[PDB]
Amino acid sequence: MIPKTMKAAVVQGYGEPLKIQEVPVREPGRYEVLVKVMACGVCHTDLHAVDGDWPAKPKMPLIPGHEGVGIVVACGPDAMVKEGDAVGVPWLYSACGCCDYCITGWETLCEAQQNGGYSVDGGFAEYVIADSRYVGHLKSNVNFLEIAPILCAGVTVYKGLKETETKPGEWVAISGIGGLGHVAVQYAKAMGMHVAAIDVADDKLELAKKLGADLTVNAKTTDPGTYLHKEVGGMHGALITAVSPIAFKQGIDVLRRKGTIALNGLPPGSFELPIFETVLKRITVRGSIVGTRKDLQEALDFANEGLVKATVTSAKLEDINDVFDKMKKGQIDGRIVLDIAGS
Amino acid sequence: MIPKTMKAAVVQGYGEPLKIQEVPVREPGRYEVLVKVMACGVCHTDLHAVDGDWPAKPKMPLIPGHEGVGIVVACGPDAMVKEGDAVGVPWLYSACGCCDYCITGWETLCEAQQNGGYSVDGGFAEYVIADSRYVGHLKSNVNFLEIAPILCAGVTVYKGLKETETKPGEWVAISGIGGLGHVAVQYAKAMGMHVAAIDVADDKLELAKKLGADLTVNAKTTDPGTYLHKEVGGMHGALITAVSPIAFKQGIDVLRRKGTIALNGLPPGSFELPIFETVLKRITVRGSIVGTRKDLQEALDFANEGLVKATVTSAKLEDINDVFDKMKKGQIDGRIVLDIAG
Amino acid sequence: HHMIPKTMKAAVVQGYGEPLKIQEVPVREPGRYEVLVKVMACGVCHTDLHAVDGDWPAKPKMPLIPGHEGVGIVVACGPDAMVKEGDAVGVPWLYSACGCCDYCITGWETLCEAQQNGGYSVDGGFAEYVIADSRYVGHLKSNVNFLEIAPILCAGVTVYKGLKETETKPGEWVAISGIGGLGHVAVQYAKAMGMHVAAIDVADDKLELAKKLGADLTVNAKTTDPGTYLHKEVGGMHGALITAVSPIAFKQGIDVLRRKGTIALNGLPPGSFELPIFETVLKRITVRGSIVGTRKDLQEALDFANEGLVKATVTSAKLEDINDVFDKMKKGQIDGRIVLDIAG
Amino acid sequence: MIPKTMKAAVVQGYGEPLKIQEVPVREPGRYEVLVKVMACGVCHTDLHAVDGDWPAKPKMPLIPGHEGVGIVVACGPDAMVKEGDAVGVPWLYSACGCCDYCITGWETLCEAQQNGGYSVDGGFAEYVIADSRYVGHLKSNVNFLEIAPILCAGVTVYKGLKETETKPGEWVAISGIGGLGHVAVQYAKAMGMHVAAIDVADDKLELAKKLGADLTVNAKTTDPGTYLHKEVGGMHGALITAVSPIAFKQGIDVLRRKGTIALNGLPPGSFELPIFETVLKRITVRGSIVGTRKDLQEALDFANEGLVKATVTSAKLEDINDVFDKMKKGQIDGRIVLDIAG
Ligand SMILES: NC(=O)c1ccc[n+]([C@@H]2O[C@H](COP(=O)([O-])OP(=O)(O)OC[C@H]3O[C@@H](n4cnc5c(N)ncnc54)[C@H](O)[C@@H]3O)[C@@H](O)[C@H]2O)c1
Ligand SMILES: NC(=O)c1ccc[n+]([C@@H]2O[C@H](COP(=O)([O-])OP(=O)(O)OC[C@H]3O[C@@H](n4cnc5c(N)ncnc54)[C@H](O)[C@@H]3O)[C@@H](O)[C@H]2O)c1
Ligand SMILES: NC(=O)c1ccc[n+]([C@@H]2O[C@H](COP(=O)([O-])OP(=O)(O)OC[C@H]3O[C@@H](n4cnc5c(N)ncnc54)[C@H](O)[C@@H]3O)[C@@H](O)[C@H]2O)c1
Ligand SMILES: NC(=O)c1ccc[n+]([C@@H]2O[C@H](COP(=O)([O-])OP(=O)(O)OC[C@H]3O[C@@H](n4cnc5c(N)ncnc54)[C@H](O)[C@@H]3O)[C@@H](O)[C@H]2O)c1
Ligand SMILES: [Cl-]
Ligand SMILES: [Cl-]
Ligand SMILES: [Cl-]
Ligand SMILES: [Cl-]
Ligand SMILES: [Zn+2]
Ligand SMILES: [Zn+2]
Ligand SMILES: [Zn+2]
Ligand SMILES: [Zn+2]
Ligand SMILES: [Zn+2]
Ligand SMILES: [Zn+2]
Ligand SMILES: [Zn+2]
Ligand SMILES: [Zn+2]
Repeated sequence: MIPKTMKAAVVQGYGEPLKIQEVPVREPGRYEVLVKVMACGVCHTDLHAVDGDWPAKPKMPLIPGHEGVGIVVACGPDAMVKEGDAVGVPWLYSACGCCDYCITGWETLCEAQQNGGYSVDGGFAEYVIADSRYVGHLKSNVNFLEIAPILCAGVTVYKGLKETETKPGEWVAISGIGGLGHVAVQYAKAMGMHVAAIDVADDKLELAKKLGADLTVNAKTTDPGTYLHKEVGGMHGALITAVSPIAFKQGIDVLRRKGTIALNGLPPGSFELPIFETVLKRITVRGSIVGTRKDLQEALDFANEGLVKATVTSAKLEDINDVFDKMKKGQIDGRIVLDIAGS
Repeated sequence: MIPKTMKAAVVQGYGEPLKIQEVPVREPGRYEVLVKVMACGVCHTDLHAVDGDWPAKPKMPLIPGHEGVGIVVACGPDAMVKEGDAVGVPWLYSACGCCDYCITGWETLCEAQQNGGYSVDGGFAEYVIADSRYVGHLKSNVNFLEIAPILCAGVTVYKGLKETETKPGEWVAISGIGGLGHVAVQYAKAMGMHVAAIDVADDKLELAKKLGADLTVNAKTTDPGTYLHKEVGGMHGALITAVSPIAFKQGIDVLRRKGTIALNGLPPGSFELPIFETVLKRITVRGSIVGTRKDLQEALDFANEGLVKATVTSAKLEDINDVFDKMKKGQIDGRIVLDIAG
Repeated sequence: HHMIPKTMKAAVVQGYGEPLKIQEVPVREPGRYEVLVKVMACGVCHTDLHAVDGDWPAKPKMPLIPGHEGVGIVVACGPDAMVKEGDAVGVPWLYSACGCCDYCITGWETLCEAQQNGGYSVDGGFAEYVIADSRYVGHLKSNVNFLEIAPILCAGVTVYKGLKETETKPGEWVAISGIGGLGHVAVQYAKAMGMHVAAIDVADDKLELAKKLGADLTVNAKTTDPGTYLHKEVGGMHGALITAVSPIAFKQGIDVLRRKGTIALNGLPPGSFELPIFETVLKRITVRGSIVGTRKDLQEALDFANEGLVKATVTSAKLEDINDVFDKMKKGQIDGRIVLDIAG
Repeated sequence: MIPKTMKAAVVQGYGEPLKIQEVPVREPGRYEVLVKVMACGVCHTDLHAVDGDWPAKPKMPLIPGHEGVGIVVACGPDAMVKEGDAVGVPWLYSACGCCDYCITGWETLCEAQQNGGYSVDGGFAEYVIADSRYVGHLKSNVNFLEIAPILCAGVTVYKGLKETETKPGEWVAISGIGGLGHVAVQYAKAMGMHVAAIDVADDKLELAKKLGADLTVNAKTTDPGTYLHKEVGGMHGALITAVSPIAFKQGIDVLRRKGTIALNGLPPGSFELPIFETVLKRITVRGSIVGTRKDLQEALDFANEGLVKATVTSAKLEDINDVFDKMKKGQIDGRIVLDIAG
């Protein structure tokens, strides 16, 4: 039984507080399913979307959220998942399937893609319309609150770690132990890497140590590049999940020669890439954008096997503005997940 | 018959004019050979050295030159080339052979390497001591003046094009059609790529068209990214050989999604890497530093087969200051090569 | 619009090894995602002969209209078709794929276990009309030469992907073994990819074709041992592509490689060949099967042809002559490719 | 301090029993060191050598052994390790350092290589001459008996696993849980792989399970391809360490589409490669031969961190003939290591 209207956190304009509104519940069309949202992780991208930080703007008005997980309650024609299935609705909400990028295994680069909680309404709501062809597939007995961050934080850093090409037994630095970074530490350990964690607050490094990091460095107390070269001779790879350009520049510093640094974090603007050093050391800098459907299933398998556990605190849908305030202040221990079915 | 003394172009202090001096000729030690220099290409790296543009500084005083080619006239013990061999003395003058990087095929990254015309004296002289294990091997009937740029300009851009991973049938942009860039156009065509050439003067683009470029862009008159995306939907790869940071940023602009841009040019400082675009488009930015001994042989084979031919103008060793002046003001058509033999 | 007849002529095999017969076959209306293509030409692939003879362990449907180098014009569209009436298209081996499995999502739709194969599991281009999945057809330029372009739809895309699968770089040596339908365009793709090319076959006329199409070395394996000759001449191959229909060519393909060489396999004779273990291990030999190409491989392969870098050697035949065509194919008497001129 | 003569296990003719002989101890020449052997692992390659199974024959007479580990007791000129260093002397005893293969990271393919205990005398002796540039470097407090198999069994399967390109979270099959296979199980788990183990005797699969295998298959009782496809849909990769051609054929059977099977085992003869299946499934078959000096250091690091521990039983040098007879009958639990210092 599906209600006619639902509660959803809606933003009207950039930088405005979100407001809980009553929205009509839509019927799914072709390929679509209607998902009853059990939980939805809060990604920093939702904050970038609310604030309009990016040159590519979201739609307005907007229901954010692309870590939404729940149960399929209605299917349109040609749906690829059935009622009762547990699914997640991620950033890569849909792709065309017939372009250069989709056909070659790079559907994350499809120029016709739609983005959940950005170009179409997302999981900050009691129900969400999803394209059944691109949802994450969850086990029926999944813990919705704990699995939610895998739909973006998890798949993103997992794909990012593959993009660094760091091998088992090599060193990777994770810079920014937030929502993305704290699961990045765990994926990297499950991939056989030694892990150095970089942040700017000691409690973030305490989280990394709990989750398996072999080294921790507070960039405000210690220059990361000098410290990691001194300790172990520099990193084979690095993954930048931080929201500050200076972390990107320091990420270059921590690499040994032929290192590869993958970029997830999306602050506005640029960082200075030192040319001489990048050339003489054969540094590779590579942007990495969420993950394909195959990346997503692989990332979920790591969580299903207990190798990756997101650190989660539940919040109510109505408190989303307080969640964004804590996020702006760096006060979140891992991820906040909205418990939408719980209250 | 080897002289005790020789003429050499020597720099004494940064930014100072070079002077032709009489310097001693050394006898080669273990693994070393003494090479009689027939020609030596003038690389912009030589200018960065004499000006001290880089944070890692050269020795001072310094004989520059790492595009030197000539004939072996004396061998130290355990030399790996013989008297009469035609050889080249490149930037990767020597490497340790036993580190992580040398063992895995990346001897260009050896942290114990020595660099010709930078950390050791180079080819701006009548004779040069070389490590016989790292010289380029030339055919006995080589044209020394024409082959000289392959020893750095050639091997560098050839390896750089490999580092872009651009495939046959894909588009590469070459930025800066100078010493490196004008042979990069030719390697790229020989590797099956379509080639877009970018520079800031029309005569550089005329050279590129002459050498096979399919598109040309004067970045001063036309935004490279806008034009190449409009014309062909953007580049699969780019190779930056230019000496200005903005060329690196415009190099990012011209790429399509999943493009890879390889960096050769070595201007001082940094360029602004746009984070959002690099992430959402899966852009790969990769530094590329000369080439291994295997890269160098491959680069020479392309030249020997007539697929790549450097555009060369000779100058006398005493004219090196005039050469650098033309280089600073961008008036060299391809490469200058010092005709040290005659 | 186009006046589509209720029946058409098609070359049909009723049982394995039997001669094909021109039959009056009903013309089908396209369903969802489907289009009806009026066939202008269809290349004859040796796979069509393996299909008619039932050579393979995975059997075709029977009865069967062969042909997966069919090219023509769309004359009818089903619902949700992805090409429109009047478009020039080709109907390849990879007739359709699921689009949502592990292989489809990761760039390997040629490995889709739910794929259908043109002229094998579904009726193909040996007919005046063919039903196609509009999502997987090759896209041709409106002014294409249908007879000349047809082999790119399988011979061309296959060897192009195969050459990529060898990982042979510009300036390196590749050997092409079997200068037939696939091999004679493989020579040209390899040259356009900057490779030096050695051609191997067992009849001098095939090596004459390879030389005329750009091969740098030729060897008749009956005249000269290929491995010894190519190691003597240039020190062995960095890569090899086996397009031959005889297992001994696969064994000799191993011989021609230098250390760290990669040999990609296209040819599909029944049975196996002997892989020498000691040699393969000590030399780090890589043997890699290669199966047609993705939609992206196909567009790339067609781009080489459109630019004049690859030109199939083609002789026209009538649909009614298909049995003589197969006879010539069995005796090794085809100079490159035979293409059925169906429109004329 | 160093004797003029030593005991060594020597084979005089193919298939003959080895005899313990008194042989002179040699002085190390240039680049060479003399190693006092603490232990030496027994590799099936040693048995292939003694029996002359391979078309490339060893030197005769021969001291086998290329898992020898010990202490440097004397250095020739230009030695790269010092007296007192703990080292191992592997299959890749020396390489040229200047060919196509050495320069590109593939020194295991060097056509000028010498092979320890095959083309030069090896570790089945109280002392062994080694090339100081190619020895494995061991920690001073190493357990010599337990580390010895890493010098060939360990580095070989570690490199072989890299050659399969199996990723963390994917399935690899290890075929043959012997000297190589039982450490292959451990490297694969440390590389994040799920592991299926295949052999022809239940005790070999018990060893695999104790060392971390997730699935085991007795190929004599159960078809591996049928079982592994039914259980998990086939393997992303396979590593063949077995000594019988049928294991190679069955290794093909267990792969899913786009699987890669790497070959370590070196039985004489060939195996039947099914052409249709290899093509339609895009199967990659890849030979893999020991590992480079970098591979070797990486493999030792896994052992030093406790992620890989060889299953070892000590034997005396005089027992080598019964060790080979146990090897022929498949009765070795992992590796036998000659305890030479004891
Ligand atoms: N590329 C992708 O596919 C993708 C996907 C999801 C999120 N993101 C982006 O990743 C970024 C992080 O997202 P999140 O949800 O993890 O955010 P978050 O707010 O949970 O955590 C950010 C972390 O960065 C740390 N940090 C700040 N300055 C730092 C510095 N100088 N050095 C090191 N660490 C520093 C903070 O202490 C904090 O731990 C955002 O920009 C988001 O938009 C990208
Ligand atoms: N990485 C390596 O291995 C390596 C090897 C050799 C040289 N280099 C470096 O490469 C650079 C080029 O060397 P060269 O000898 O070819 O120099 P060069 O002086 O011959 O040519 C430089 C070229 O850049 C062009 N250029 C300048 N501003 C430009 C802009 N905004 N956009 C595009 N093109 C622009 C100039 O017109 C000129 O054609 C130097 O920094 C040199 O040190 C690096
Ligand atoms: N893997 C794929 O994707 C794919 C695609 C298309 C075709 N094929 C297969 O490729 C094979 C060839 O097809 P085709 O259409 O080119 O056939 P074809 O009959 O036109 O040519 C076969 C060629 O092999 C030569 N040959 C025969 N014995 C030889 C030997 N011992 N050594 C070297 N060459 C020898 C013949 O002389 C002839 O030139 C067939 O088995 C076909 O089914 C595979
Ligand atoms: N390629 C290399 O670099 C390299 C290095 C070292 C050794 N090797 C070779 O690897 C092989 C094995 O060496 P080892 O020391 O481990 O030998 P081993 O005798 O210790 O082990 C061989 C194992 O194979 C098993 N086996 C036999 N028949 C089998 C079958 N049908 N299926 C599966 N398993 C089967 C046996 O039960 C035994 O467990 C030898 O041929 C040796 O020469 C190669
Ligand atoms: Cl799940
Ligand atoms: Cl030359
Ligand atoms: Cl076309
Ligand atoms: Cl050790
Ligand atoms: Zn997100
Ligand atoms: Zn798309
Ligand atoms: Zn080195
Ligand atoms: Zn230079
Ligand atoms: Zn599929
Ligand atoms: Zn075909
Ligand atoms: Zn061994
Ligand atoms: Zn060598």
